[PDB]
Amino acid sequence: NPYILTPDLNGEGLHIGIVRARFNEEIGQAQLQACLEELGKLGVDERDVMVVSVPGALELGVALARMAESYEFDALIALGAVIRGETYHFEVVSNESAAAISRIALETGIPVANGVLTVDTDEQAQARAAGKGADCAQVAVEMANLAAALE
Amino acid sequence: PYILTPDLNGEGLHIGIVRARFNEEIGQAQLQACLEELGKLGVDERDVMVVSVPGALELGVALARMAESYEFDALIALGAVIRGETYHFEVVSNESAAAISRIALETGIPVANGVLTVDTDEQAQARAAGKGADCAQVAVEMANLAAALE
Amino acid sequence: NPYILTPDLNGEGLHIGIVRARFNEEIGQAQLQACLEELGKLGVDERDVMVVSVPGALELGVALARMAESYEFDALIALGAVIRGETYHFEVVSNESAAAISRIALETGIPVANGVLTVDTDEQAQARAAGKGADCAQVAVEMANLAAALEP
Amino acid sequence: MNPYILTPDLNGEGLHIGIVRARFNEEIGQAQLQACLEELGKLGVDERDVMVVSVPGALELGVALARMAESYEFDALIALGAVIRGETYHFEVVSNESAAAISRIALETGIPVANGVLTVDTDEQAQARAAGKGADCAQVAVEMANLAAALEP
Amino acid sequence: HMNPYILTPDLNGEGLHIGIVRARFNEEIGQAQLQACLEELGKLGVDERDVMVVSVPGALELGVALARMAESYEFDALIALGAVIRGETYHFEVVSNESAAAISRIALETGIPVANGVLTVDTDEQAQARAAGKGADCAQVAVEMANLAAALEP
Ligand SMILES: [Cl-]
Ligand SMILES: [Cl-]
Ligand SMILES: [Cl-]
Ligand SMILES: [Cl-]
Ligand SMILES: [Cl-]
Ligand SMILES: [Cl-]
Repeated sequence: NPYILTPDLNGEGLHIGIVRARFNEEIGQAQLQACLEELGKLGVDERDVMVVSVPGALELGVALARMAESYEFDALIALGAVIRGETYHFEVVSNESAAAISRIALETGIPVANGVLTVDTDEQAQARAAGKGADCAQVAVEMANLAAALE
Repeated sequence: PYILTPDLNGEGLHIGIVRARFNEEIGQAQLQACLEELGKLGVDERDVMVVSVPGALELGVALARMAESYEFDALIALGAVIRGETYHFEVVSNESAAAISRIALETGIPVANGVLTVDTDEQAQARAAGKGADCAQVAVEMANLAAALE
Repeated sequence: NPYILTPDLNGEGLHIGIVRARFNEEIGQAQLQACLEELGKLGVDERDVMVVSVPGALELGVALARMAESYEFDALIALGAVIRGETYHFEVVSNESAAAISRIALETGIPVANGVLTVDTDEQAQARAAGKGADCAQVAVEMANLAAALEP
Repeated sequence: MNPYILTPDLNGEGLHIGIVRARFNEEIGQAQLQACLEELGKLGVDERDVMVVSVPGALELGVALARMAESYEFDALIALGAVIRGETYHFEVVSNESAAAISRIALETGIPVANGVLTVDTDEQAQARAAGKGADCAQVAVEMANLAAALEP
Repeated sequence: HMNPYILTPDLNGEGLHIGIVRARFNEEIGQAQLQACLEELGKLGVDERDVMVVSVPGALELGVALARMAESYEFDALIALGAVIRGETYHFEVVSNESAAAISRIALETGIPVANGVLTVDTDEQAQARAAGKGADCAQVAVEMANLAAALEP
């Protein structure tokens, strides 16, 4: 019987930062609403959440990095959609955006929820946008509280 | 040629566990097999900590904070990445493994990679218990191997 | 209604650095013309923009890095085209050039627009050159302003 | 042109070599190591200057080589083992990460690390390459250890 | 319109110090590259007394050599030569990826341009067709980029 930390989905008093990659506009918009309502449903106050926008997923890294450095946020959320087109640009954007999100969380200690879809079709992104947005709100809240522990 | 001999001895070691809950049943089977093997090696139930994160992408931040505290001789990563419909499988598989590798290299804390990267739920089920036990065997040996080399 | 920062596409007073990988020259030149024209439309002064060129995408990293380190530029732009040929060289050039662009922006804090095409055919590069050049101007301007809001 | 051309130096005399062996695929690793030590001695390395360690798998090579490199007790390091494709993407994960760690350690500490980890599709391919790969890693470690010493001061 | 400052390429090797590392595996290919590379370097004005040439067994060993040479800051630019030719195993992908990543990483961290002259092809026949051209190209890249770094050092 080992000491088992229980997940804490209690947004009360957490400061959450959100960055939305706008490309595939309709997809990003659906994610954000599902994310914000779940944040409020989880206990996050509208006054403790900031939302910013970037043209595309490759620009997420520089934005999320600056917010992590401010240390004003307990956790961050990355939103957006990369939809396969005709070229190897899909694999590049998918790899680099995911790696940057991963790297920021590791070096600054600020959890970053990876809500960036990497899909083949608009239909796949539409089916996942709202659900993944809600999941990203849950991941940010739990991982922010998990970060406060272990400190 | 001096040949360091393997040392499989939990014996009072503090081992940290992070479990990605996605594909929950798989993670629980790994954790059950993992703790059982840890005790079989001599790790005290009060000296091993277990933490949970939603998915494999959240392992990096959890394992990282635990490693920096230097409270643990070795770490264990558990969870399962099962191929679905999208390139998300390759992303989660690559980044989760890269973080586990990176935390071990930079911090000196060995991290057993118990994250399955499989194509089907059936493959994860066939391997869950075996890989959980192996991560206990790797975590114990690598914690001890660090001491002979520190 | 959470505080929602709105995009700022106002180039006025911004200093932009541009690095153009010349291999597949016609594509790089089309991107540069579309990029500069869009920069001016956003309010960037022609006297505040520097343009340098390198033989290929693998040489972008070292040039962009020195420009970022000088901290003379609010944002940087990488232009060029990697077109699949006969060998794994395509995957190597595409991966490493993109990875360096990401790493420079992450570590120095200066946004770098990734305008390097990674395509299979010359026709694909031609169809995308002008749009990607102009898009890189919009990304550089917007992200330079976005960085300023978080700098203090 | 007649530029100065540094010539390879394959004179192990007095070199201290560290070895880390991934035990998974047992027969492959020892066949590599026996071939490796035999070639090291043929190159002039004394048996008293070589240390040998074992790890469960290739993914644990990185942390072990890292502790040895940080000590700066070794002129060059060698990583041995075999990754044989099975049924899952695990083959690519182990192959990529283990090689990347070997690469990163050599760059950051300046201590060359010979990459002796095979990445093959079948046991038969691993067997065909095991013996040659042990010897090749000895020639790489000795030569690259001396090349670091030249470029040193 | 927009007529910004356009720094123009400088292909004048005169007074540049170039370091070269040649991965010997596939000997004939690497040597064909080196001769084409030295011949082009001299054509650009680089003195044979300002060029150093070193050797490594393979591309996986390029990184550690190039890194030590770059740290000395005795060289205005570096060149990596060699060939990785696909065989029977995933070793081709590993060697191609890691050697290229190290070459890229050294240029970023030290500021010393490193020309990637490592071919990554499927057949010896492709390597033969490219050896001389890439050797000459790495001479032009090293010279031009050495001068471009100097223009940005101020
Ligand atoms: Cl950072
Ligand atoms: Cl807009
Ligand atoms: Cl940098
Ligand atoms: Cl290190
Ligand atoms: Cl030219
Ligand atoms: Cl370095």
